[PDB]
Amino acid sequence: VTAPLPEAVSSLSLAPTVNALDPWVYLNQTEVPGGTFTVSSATQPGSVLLELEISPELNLYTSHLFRMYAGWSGGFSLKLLVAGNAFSAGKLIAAIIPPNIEVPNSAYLLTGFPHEILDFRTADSMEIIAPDIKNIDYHFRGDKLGKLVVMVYSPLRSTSADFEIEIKLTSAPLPDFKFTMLVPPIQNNALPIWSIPQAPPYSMVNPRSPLTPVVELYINSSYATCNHQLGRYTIYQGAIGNSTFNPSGAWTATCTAEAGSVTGNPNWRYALLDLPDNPTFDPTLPPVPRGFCDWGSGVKSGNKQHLVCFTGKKFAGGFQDVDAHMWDYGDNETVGLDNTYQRTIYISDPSLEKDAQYLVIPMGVSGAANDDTVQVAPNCYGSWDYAPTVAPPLGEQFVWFRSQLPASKTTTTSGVNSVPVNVNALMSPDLIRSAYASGFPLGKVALLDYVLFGGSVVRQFKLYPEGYMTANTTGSNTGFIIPADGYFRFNSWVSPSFMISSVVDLNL
Amino acid sequence: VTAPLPEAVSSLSLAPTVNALDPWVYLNQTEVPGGTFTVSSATQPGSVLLELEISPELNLYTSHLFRMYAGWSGGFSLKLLVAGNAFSAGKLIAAIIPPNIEVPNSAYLLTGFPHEILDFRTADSMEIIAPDIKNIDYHFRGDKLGKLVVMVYSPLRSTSADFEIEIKLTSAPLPDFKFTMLVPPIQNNALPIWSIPQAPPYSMVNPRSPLTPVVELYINSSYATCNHQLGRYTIYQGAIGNSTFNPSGAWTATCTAEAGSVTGNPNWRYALLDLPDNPTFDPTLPPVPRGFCDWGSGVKSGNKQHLVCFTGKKFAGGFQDVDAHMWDYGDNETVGLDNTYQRTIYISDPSLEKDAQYLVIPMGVSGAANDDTVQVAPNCYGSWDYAPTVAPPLGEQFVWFRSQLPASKTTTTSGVNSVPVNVNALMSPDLIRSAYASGFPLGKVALLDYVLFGGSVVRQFKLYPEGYMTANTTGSNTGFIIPADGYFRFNSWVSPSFMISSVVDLNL
Amino acid sequence: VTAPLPEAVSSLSLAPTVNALDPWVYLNQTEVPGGTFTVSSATQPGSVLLELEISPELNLYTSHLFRMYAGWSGGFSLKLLVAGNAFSAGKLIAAIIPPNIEVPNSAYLLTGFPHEILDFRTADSMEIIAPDIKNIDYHFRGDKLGKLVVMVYSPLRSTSADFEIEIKLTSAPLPDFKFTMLVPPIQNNALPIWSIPQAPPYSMVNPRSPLTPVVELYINSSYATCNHQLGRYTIYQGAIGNSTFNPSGAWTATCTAEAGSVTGNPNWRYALLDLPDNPTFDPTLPPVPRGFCDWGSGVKSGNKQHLVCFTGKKFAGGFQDVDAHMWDYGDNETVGLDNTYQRTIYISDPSLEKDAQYLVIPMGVSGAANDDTVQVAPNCYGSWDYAPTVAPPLGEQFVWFRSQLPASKTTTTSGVNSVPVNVNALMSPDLIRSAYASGFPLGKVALLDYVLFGGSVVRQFKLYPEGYMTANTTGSNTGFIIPADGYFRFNSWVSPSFMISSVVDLNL
Amino acid sequence: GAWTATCTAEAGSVTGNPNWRYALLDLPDNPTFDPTLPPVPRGFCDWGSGVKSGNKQHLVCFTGKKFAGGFQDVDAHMWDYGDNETVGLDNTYQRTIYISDPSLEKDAQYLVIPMGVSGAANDDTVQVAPNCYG
Amino acid sequence: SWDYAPTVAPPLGEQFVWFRSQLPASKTTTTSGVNSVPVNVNALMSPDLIRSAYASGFPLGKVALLDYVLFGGSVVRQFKLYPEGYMTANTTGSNTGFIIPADGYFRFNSWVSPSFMISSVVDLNL
Repeated sequence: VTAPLPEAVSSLSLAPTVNALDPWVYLNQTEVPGGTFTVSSATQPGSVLLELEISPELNLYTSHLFRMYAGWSGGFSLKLLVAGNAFSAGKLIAAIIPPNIEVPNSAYLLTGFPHEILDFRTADSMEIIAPDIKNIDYHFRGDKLGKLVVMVYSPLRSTSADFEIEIKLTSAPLPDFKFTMLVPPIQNNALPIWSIPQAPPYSMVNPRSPLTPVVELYINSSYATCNHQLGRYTIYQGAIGNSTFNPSGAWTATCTAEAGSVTGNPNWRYALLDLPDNPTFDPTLPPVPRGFCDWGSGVKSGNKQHLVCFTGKKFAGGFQDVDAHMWDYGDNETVGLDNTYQRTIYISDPSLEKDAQYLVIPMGVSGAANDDTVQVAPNCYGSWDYAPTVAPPLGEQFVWFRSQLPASKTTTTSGVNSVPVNVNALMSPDLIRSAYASGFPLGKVALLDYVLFGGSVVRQFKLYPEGYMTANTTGSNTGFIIPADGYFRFNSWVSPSFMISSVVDLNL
Repeated sequence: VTAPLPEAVSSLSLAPTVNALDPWVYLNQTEVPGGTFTVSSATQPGSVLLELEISPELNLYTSHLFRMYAGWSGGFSLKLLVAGNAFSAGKLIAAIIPPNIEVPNSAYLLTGFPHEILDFRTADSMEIIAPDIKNIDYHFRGDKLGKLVVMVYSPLRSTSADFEIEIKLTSAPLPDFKFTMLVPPIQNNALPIWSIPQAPPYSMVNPRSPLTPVVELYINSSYATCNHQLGRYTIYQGAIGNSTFNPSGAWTATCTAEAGSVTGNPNWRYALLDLPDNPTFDPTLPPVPRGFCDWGSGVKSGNKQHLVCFTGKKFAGGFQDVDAHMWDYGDNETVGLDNTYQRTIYISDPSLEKDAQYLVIPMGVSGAANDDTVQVAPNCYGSWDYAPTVAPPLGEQFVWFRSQLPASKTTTTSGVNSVPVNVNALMSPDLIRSAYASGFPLGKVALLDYVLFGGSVVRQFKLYPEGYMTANTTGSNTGFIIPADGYFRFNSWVSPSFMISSVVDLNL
Repeated sequence: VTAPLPEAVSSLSLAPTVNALDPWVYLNQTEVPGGTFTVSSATQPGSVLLELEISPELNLYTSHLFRMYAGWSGGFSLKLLVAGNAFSAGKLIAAIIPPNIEVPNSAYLLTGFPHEILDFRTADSMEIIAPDIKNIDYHFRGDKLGKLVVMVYSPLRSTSADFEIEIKLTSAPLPDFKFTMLVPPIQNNALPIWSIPQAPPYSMVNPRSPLTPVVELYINSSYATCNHQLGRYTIYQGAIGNSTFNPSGAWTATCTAEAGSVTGNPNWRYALLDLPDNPTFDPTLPPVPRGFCDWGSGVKSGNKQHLVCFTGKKFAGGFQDVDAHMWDYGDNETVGLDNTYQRTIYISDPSLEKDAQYLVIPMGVSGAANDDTVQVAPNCYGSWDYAPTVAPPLGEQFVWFRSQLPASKTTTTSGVNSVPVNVNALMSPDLIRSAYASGFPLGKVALLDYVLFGGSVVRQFKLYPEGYMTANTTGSNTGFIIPADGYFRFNSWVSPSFMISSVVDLNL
Repeated sequence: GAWTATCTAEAGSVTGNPNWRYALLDLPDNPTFDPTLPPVPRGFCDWGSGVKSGNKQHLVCFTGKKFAGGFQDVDAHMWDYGDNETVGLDNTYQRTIYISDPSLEKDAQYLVIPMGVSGAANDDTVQVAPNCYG
Repeated sequence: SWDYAPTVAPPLGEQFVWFRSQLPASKTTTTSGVNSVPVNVNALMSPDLIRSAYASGFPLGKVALLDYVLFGGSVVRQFKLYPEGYMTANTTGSNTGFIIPADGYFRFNSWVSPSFMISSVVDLNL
């Protein structure tokens, strides 16, 4: 047992009611909800592996109990479960950072705090006292709290074949831990256990193609980034970018004429998408109708690939002569309009008269368009809140929701022709629903089991709070097949640096 | 003494661990989940108003604790809160029913049980001790339990004021209540408090029209019934009928045309809808693709109204010449094929040659069809489990998610012309998705607050577990309007016969 | 026990000085400032009727003491006085919300908090102990405090008597209440009791007509809204819009004429109003001189009605040939210039040569203009902070300070001829000047008694902090008359939704 | 590093001065031209040229046109903020400026390096920066 | 609605073991016949061995691990018998048409979970 910083029992003379815990909760060491992380030979020294707020969320039982209490006090006893080996050597630093103190980014500064050196040879079953640092009698909710920071002090080197050390924190509240002021169990602390509803992926809507069911989970080695503005959801503020919770209802939009015809291609006539949610033309608001298509065609393209939509003239209570026209974003001559997620679009049709309002229902792509072209969304500019570009941690690849858009063949001069194309989305809104219904632990990542074939095959994915799933993969593959008939099972909360033990073999 | 049956304190000698409670849980009283019901002169004599099992679910705090524990023992102290005035001439009897004893339907017989009788005019809570009647040391989950039964001892005869009397129950565990065998806090029982994610109704998909957003909550006195196969979601057995959790992804279907036509005219070529999920054509399985359109046309109505869909020849990799055509169910003469939710349809075009697949995207309703025709779905007759026809309780009306279908006007003779029409959905899957994560208490109905204009106007609905919401109405209306920009708030769990205090006046 | 949450007595070990109270302050009970609200069947379900922070402001005596002291500690004992009769079928719940806990909108959730439930029919005060929930030794000013929240546990369902139920709170400090650190008795918090100087309304200046005395308090059902820039004074941010505390001194303005006229006729020479307080012409700053006239003329109304002002050539040291001329805002055709509160005006005379300053003294209204036209002020569109358009709560009507403008008749052709008209002011600065010295409690509305004929007739108004007074009215009237020779008396602080008992019958 | 800026040329000139061709400064940090963001490039010249003094004083900048991979025909030209007359945007720190030369053609990109004052400007008039609005 | 035998499949990684019999053909030389063709018939499970299992019964819920002894000891094949009435074996390869002699006899080894992996894996590739 080592205590870097002494525990001060906080009397609790000012507490209205001192609510004692079940005495058996003190005697049972329970895995920390989120205190699971992996050290590998590729882990850079001085990298933070675990940031834990010293709070009732360090223990499963206390995390569940905290939803009924307005206050708390007392520290925790932490036990290291280090699945080490006989061949690896390395150091870990576990520092106690008092509240209102910023966490440093280097081990040199981190050794200034009260800390303990953890050597993988003898770190197993070592007890860490997590003190409750406060100048007040008991904590309320939302107060600043001390941190537990675990950093790589010496990189994990092995005298033999490389092994990844898996470390799990196990906790038990110290006997001085107490709760105060019973309140209804609807408090804001995230549930220690997240119960994902039993629902297969193929029953979820594809945000970037609502009309087409998702028939596959897709992994590509070449999709190192995602810049989509559709199918972007977060635990904190829900739908972000241009995403919506009803992709099908927000798929159709309308545009108005401009009296312009594109410099170079007379048949291409511009259009200005109307913004019912942005009628004041606010630059800080999305310059695109909510949930509108964000498919990509390319840069300085148009003679070889476009987007295909159903276009009609609204006359009265409906639309006139809806036919598959051929459209694209912006102009084709300037950066900032071409390949830009903004208001201006052009539709290839000779008859687009003054100030008329035209229905737009994107349906596919034409010409030399490819899966890679539609994968990359058009860029976003301006001060409006758009979804940032995201990338998976090295060694992990995004898991996509893949759909099969059918082509549209025309045998006449009316309408255009489309090419079959696959469209991928980061996340369906259906999975995130219960996720932000229950919430995520601060800074933690949901580890999900994708149960397949009734349990014989189980894939493990990391669901980040930013709204994407990554999978630990080996080798390279331009496309990986994963059945969409399985379902997601919640495994545990892990740090974002955690490495999934089960690795998908891409080169199969 | 307010304890008709004394508490039998269990020694808990067989309990592996005796887990004490927070001592303040005993001292404070809490509302009983699902302990709300109403009485009036219209209450049927001999009816049981409330059957409550004596369990940790009686109290919010004990219910939250019980998820952590395998076993429990001890009784509860209950208080009856009767909201009546000096005109409420009647008597209420609350009785404790031991396990394995049938509940009689006479208060005169209930007097034989340990009971208390309270007047509706009393403004003071009536306290009743609910002992834990058991022949075992402590309870596990799924045991026979004693029941609290509340009946009308003396009927309400005062006709001057026929107002509903809301009655609440409020409970606290007895000092001998204990828990045993700390376990992970995950359970199948419904959470006492359900939290809707505050998603506005217009952000919810319309199951019967995925492409069009919900713009309205709809009240119609004339409907009074619903026989739909889309938008039918139950809390217990999930989506029922032909409903889908991804209505947009299952909206499109495919059919095969055979050499034939309706006997009336040859233009209506017979098409046979294919069943990807029912390839064996089993009668016990649905005869239509999952999530396919269930709009109604009428009886023998093919000569004056139809449905309009986007259809095209299934070429290689896509579809050929997708244009708006005219279609309906079965044929126009025989029953049940006309107005029947089954596999055979006809497409109003001569181009269907034979044995060829054709896309079907229902988007139409044309001719003399109106809201009433599309409201009544085609009938079901097969041995498959179709969604039953449901009706609201007397004095209550369905509230519908309403969407506006734009017309498909055509000047050229290539396509068909449709008529604007409104389509109603019994329930959106987005609302029920939150309910699945929480679940409903058995035999209980969620009372929901629908707040509008920042809380200035609050509409109250009852969300039945069968998958519909209802509200009290006065008078009759042909399309009462409720804005869809509010958000749903959970009020409490109420009995299915609960009469909502707030009334929607339809004569405005 | 009437103490759901026990008092935690602070040792006050950290207090530099512990200052005892008058022992008789504990023993006597006093009305809570701002602890008055009403309920009825029209109360929206889930609404919070009163949020009271547990502070020395709960009691008049302790509030007066607290101005002398830097710190305080200890709780309060509160009594609920419900003014209901035997027909009031309902339940009220008062709950203690610990600091940093959000307030739920369900009584069923409120039962989880330390609470008490009382019936509306009880004629006895319900006592609730309000503990001082704190994790610190004692409170300073500006700390998070526990809150008393009162909600409707059971809605009022008895429709026979739909009378408002006034509910009062009365408090006394608990015996452990203490003060610390004697300080000079000057504070920014509002005084619990406001004393109007009894100045009669006719002694108050009319902001929209300084030269004419207020002769009437005006009720008009048809107005129901107010968009004015004069007479707009708020308790918090002082005078808003273009209002001034010295309306007479800011009434006159100056304009510069340019070579131009309205396209219709050349007699309406354009004049550009100068901005002494906005010489940089900043859009975020007002486009009119402070306190300038905001009477309305209409839309395109220049051909039939105008405004009349005293104007003259600005000579050296004074003004040349000051005579009554005709003027209006903007021009007569475009929007927004006509009926727009902005900088450009026209003067109906040919004598304006160019680039010359001219006095402007609005005193007119001529042509077909009436009370209704002058009531509706010109609109505002700029980025400057204009006074928002306010409306009274439903069932309540504005009361206006009314003045009579005498006509300016001319027999000679030198001057213009006006029409008598009445002008209303939302609020006189004289009344609000007293309120500034005292201030309003946050989220509270001053209920004022307007006594007439030596106290025989008392009219009750609600002075909102936004700067208007309202009264309950039955029926509709086109100019109900209230004498202006009374004086205002402060009754109490009430919630903004408080329903005044005394009703002004407009159908007389 | 921020002293140099580029402007976009548009048709039209200040009334009465056909050679005072209108120019529109580029905003690399404000591509959508949000009013919350500055309507000028960071660190651009804020020298004063008088209230309405285009007739008697101006600002001097080196002006060229970016032919390809650089600017060509860079020479000292005559420029000022706003367009005279309207106080809303003249003597103001807004986006729009004018450059006093006829050869300017639209819509080309032009280099601007403010380097001096020409007509009658003294220390006092350059001391007072143009007003800022918004 | 009648209670027909549900369609069953072996858990992934192991295949069914069938009782195979050779059905002879019925040739005809006159016009009174139909001239049948040789064919093999496979059945999931013989009734009598399940009957033998009825007397003892299966522990709930476990599957029986059976040793199939060939010609006095080695080689001993190892199968799993499920209570639903089918018998499986871990396999490597495809070998559509693998043959195991029917001269052996079954010998009970132990009770195992349905998800148990048989240590003895038969190599399909001949």
